[PDB]
Amino acid sequence: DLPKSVDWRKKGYVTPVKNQKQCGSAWAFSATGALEGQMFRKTGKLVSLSEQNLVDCSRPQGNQGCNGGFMARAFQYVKENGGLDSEESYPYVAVDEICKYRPENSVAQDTGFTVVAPGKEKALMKAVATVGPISVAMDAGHSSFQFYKSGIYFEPDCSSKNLDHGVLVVGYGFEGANSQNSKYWLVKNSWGPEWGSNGYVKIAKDKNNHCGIATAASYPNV
Amino acid sequence: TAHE
Ligand SMILES: [Cl-]
Repeated sequence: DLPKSVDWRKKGYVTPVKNQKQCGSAWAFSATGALEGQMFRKTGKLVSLSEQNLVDCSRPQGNQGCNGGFMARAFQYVKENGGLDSEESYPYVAVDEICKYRPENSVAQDTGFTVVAPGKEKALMKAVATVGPISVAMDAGHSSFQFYKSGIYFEPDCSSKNLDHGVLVVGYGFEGANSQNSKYWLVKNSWGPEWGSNGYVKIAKDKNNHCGIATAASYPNV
Repeated sequence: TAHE
């Protein structure tokens, strides 16, 4: 039996909201967000991880830095590489640069990753409730998303299969008193704390996989 | 060229 609502931010699994600025690296922020929660689950220590390390070093795994990428390829790089540096030691500059991965500054590892069945929102609910934050892709290509402010986000022109933006599901919940009505996914974005609701968005949940939230979800195995 |  899964809980009626989950919010990993209230348990110390989530770093403050970051900002990718003018670089298509949301895939990297989604990936660091998920690894941050799994390393916290493992050691009890919350340590911000380096998106720039992923931008600069994971081209061999199929990512293209500020030109886009995929969270699964990022978890694959961390596995193959044997580590990932901290935000502090390998700072974010939002441009493609030379790979300067330093093993002595690594604060995270993974052995691969687990995938949630494509399009299965209840499989994603189970992953969120039992594992921690989950990396997901969504269709964020709309002005309504760009100017989102509060409430449950629902966009008619949203696609559940052609996705363009990586984010992190940190929980789920509902509004009102009926735990099965007007449900939503709690999602951390990487456009800074100033965007949306303190950097977060509530996306309609159990409404036919709105915006593709459960189409390509995964988490790193630590 | 993927997610951005
Ligand atoms: Cl992915």
